[PDB]
Amino acid sequence: IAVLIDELRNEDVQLRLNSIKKLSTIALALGVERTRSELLPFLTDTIYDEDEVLLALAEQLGTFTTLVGGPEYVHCLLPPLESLATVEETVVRDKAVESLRAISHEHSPSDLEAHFVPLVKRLAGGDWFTSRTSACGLFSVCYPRVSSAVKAELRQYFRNLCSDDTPMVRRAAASKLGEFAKVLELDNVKSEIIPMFSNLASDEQDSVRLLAVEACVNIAQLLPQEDLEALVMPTLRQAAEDKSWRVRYMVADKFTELQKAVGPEITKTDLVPAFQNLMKDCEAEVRAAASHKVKEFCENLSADCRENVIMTQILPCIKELVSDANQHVKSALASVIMGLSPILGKDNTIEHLLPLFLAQLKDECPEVRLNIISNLDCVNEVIGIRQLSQSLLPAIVELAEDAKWRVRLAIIEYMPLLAGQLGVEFFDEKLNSLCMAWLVDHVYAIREAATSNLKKLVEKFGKEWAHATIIPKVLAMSGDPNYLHRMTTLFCINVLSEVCGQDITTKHMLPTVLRMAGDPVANVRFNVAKSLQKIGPILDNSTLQSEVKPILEKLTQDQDVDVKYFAQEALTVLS
Amino acid sequence: MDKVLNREESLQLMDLLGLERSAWGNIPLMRKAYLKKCKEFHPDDEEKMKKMNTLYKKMEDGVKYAHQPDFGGFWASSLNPGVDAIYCKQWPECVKKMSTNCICLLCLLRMKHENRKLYRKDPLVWVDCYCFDCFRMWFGLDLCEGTLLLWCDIIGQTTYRDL
Ligand SMILES: [Zn+2]
Ligand SMILES: [Zn+2]
Repeated sequence: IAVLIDELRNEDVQLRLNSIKKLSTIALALGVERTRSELLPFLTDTIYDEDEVLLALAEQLGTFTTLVGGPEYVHCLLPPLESLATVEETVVRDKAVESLRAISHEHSPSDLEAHFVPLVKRLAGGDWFTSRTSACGLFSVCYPRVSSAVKAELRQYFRNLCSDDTPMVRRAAASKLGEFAKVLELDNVKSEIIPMFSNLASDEQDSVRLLAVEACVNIAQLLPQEDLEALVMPTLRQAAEDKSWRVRYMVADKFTELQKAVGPEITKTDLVPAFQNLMKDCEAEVRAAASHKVKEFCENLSADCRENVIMTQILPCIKELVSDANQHVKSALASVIMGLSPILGKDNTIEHLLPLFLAQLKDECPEVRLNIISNLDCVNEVIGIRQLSQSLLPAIVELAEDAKWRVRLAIIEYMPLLAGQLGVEFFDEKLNSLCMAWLVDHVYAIREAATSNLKKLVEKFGKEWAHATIIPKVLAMSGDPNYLHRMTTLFCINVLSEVCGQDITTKHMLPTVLRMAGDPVANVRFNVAKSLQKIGPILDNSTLQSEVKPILEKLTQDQDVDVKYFAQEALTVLS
Repeated sequence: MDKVLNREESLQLMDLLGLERSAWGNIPLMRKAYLKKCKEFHPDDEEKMKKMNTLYKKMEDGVKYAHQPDFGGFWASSLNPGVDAIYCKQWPECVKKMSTNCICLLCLLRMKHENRKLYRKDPLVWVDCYCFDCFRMWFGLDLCEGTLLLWCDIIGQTTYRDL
């Protein structure tokens, strides 16, 4: 009610949207009678403003059927939509188109013939390529239910769009072909779609050609497994070795979608060789695109000649994409290669796959190893344990020393997950100096997470090991001539005492803390006081009275206020 | 440009120039590829020699309409940019979600477009407009530092049109 018809003319400000496109409430109060012969006409030729108002309007009108009267008057909605379906702005048209399809199911079959179809034809025939690219998306939805003769006319108007003066509309049409062929009858896919397909399949512009591939997937699935060779296959086979990488990039990328869509056997004959070439493409981002689909491509090879083709055909190629000159190609493989284990068995994974699995692991490229470290999912269950250690030493050592702070973060971050899969045995001498050269790390969040490392390792390794290996070296920091490192000793203690029991905190840890309370640098000293308070609730009734209390007391008499304060409060937090 | 010839002609004229069929819309290529076929005529098979003509003359005029300004000029202009003309002025910026306190041909033409599209209910296309967006639209081209070089290789050869 209130603010309404007056608010629809403002100054085209996004303050007049909050309530404008709330038209679901306006037309509910305007009544069905008025809404139709008043609101709709208004909304047809009064407002055409910004790409944000119109895009809200296009959306709205696709929800106006039960509000303009019902399915009987849906046709009244067409004009304000057929209008919007013409705005230069792509995102408005697409919504108009999206909303025209929704309401096109609300028409009776008769109303489609009377109204919808004429609309389509005025768009399709228009001078504005904008009008025309909107038409392409509307054939599929009014086709199945219109008359036998109307269908016939609709295929012309499409055929026409397929051969447009403007590349924008051929692209449009290409991209809508597979959708449209799906509601056609076979008689016409074979006769009328295929030629149209054939002609975008091979087109000056590769922007058009590039889009033939997904129609190729779409048309294949329609055609019986015995026509593909005559109709789909020469195009597909040509698209694969196409002049332009943009096109070949498509086939590689939609390859596994192309394999099932084409059938078990045709895969064996045409696809497997055509897939070897993509893996050997001169353009790199094609080789990668095919590397990403290698592992799927093998899981869908018929359940018998798997062992065969994977061994005889795929594997030789894989052996090269490992030795590839490009980081994106290798890193693609490193993140799939080892899913070949379930299908090759166990004898062959040791025979051929491990030479491969351990080649990537020797790679100097950081991103490569990470992925190979990250995938111990289906290779953890099949292959050995001590095997990994051969090149997992340099692997885990170089990664932790990578010039990129945020790679180092990763293995640090990984370390707690490498306990439930490598245990007390693997973690040894030449690896803990690693887990602690991180505490002296210049970057900050690495020191943060490398301390988080010891608390996560403790919570996974009881309180036994700590006293033996770690703590001896954590305290071997309280001696560093650089005060920032002495400090690390305390922060490093402050988190272990959490999960260490009363024992080890009082015995090997405490005598160190008190001993640092004499640091010539003030910063350390107040961190002593702060550190005693985190380790408060853990100690004994008489340990706190004997050795902890008499230290804070001498700390209070400090020529550096900071020390007395954090130490004043320590005394108050623990009596 | 879509309005210059139709598909049937479009391809024919491109064949009679021995020009990669993909290059319709590139006026300066087409021009010079025709000034190169004419060097193979006179006392020079010959039925093509006057066909390339009939086609090419029809396109020269269609293109002359494409270059007519809106409203007949009622309601920076010499010849070919040349010298140190400034086609872009920062790579991503002038092109992407622009930062616009400049007048580089890219930013000028872009202003020209969003100024004309105010009174044109019509959608604009290549050789009506000449802005990057219209170009990148016509050929099938991806927003990249290659595509800019291609565009401003045709602009460097077009005579100050729409300024
Ligand atoms: Zn600029
Ligand atoms: Zn433009």
